[PDB]
Amino acid sequence: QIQHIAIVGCVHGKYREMYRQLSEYEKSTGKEISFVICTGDMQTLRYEADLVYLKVPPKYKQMGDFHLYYEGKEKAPYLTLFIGGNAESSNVLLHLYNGGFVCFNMYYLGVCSCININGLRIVGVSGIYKSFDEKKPYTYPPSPNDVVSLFHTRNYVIQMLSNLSQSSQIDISLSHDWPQGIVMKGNYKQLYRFQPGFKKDGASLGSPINKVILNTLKPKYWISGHMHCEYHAEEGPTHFIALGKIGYKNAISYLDLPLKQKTDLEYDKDWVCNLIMTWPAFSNKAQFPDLSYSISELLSKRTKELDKKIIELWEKYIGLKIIYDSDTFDIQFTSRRFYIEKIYNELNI
RNA sequence: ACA
Ligand SMILES: [Fe+2]
Ligand SMILES: [O-]
Ligand SMILES: [Zn+2]
Repeated sequence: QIQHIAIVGCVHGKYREMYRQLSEYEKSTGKEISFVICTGDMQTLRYEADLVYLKVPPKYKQMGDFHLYYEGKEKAPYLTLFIGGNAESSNVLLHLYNGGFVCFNMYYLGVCSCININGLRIVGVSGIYKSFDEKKPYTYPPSPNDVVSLFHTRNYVIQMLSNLSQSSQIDISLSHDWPQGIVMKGNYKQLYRFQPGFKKDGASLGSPINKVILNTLKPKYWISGHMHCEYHAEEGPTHFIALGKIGYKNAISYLDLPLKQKTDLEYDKDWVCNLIMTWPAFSNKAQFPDLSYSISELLSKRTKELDKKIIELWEKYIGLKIIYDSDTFDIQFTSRRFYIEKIYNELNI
């Protein structure tokens, strides 16, 4: 029994073209797509006003296709899980920093998170690395003065994700830019013949944040995009795969993984516990996280009986199943934070 | 389409 998982590189607002090429895969091969994974640059602009938050050169200031799906004029045929890249409607993703559906069958994993589906544990890391913004907190509500910084990966995601491989392994991990140094772990001489600009960066190419997470979690697969080219490498037990952008080949590949059981999209229990136990660092809605707290220290308070109480309370107020919510993203920001605060306060710690 |  096999599940077929589609992995997609940069979309850049060409959703109808992506789904057309996914639909033709099913009709030409006869295989069924379980769900779709996207590595970022989604450009989930609801309407014209969201163009302010799209940090791209002037020639790429385009609405794209997402608004057709947001308005219900188009319907995504497959469940699509994605992270954020550097070309995003960054205000939308900040409202959904704890993850959420931007529209039917399109689920944003948030700034970072782990999810469950078909017996798999999938980790996502949004954004691209810039050293001068890795210590910067998020300010809320989103402001046009932060269009240049909202998509930069923060350092604190390392401490948020480092313990996720204690109970069981991670099957798939998602990042937009490559883990730093991974370029040297494949056929880099061939990559340089096709992308001569990558050679000057050497082993420093990519994100050091994603390098640390890869070495810590060591998932079965690490999938990245951003660089608009095909690449594959092996970092110990981890299969690295990079994908191009929609409109060109090597933008979509397919993982054929064993299917232990078919299961709906669910929150990862270990991630849910991390989310609740770090609430004090995120309790100030106007600026988070407050790194006067130590994320590691907050997470060191996890116990077996506390984790059991959190899942019981999470299932009560939110539920283990990740279900579609059509409230406006500012309402979902407040709603999800309301129940994280409520669960934490009922733990009495 | 890093900036
Ligand atoms: Fe990108
Ligand atoms: O990209
Ligand atoms: Zn791209």
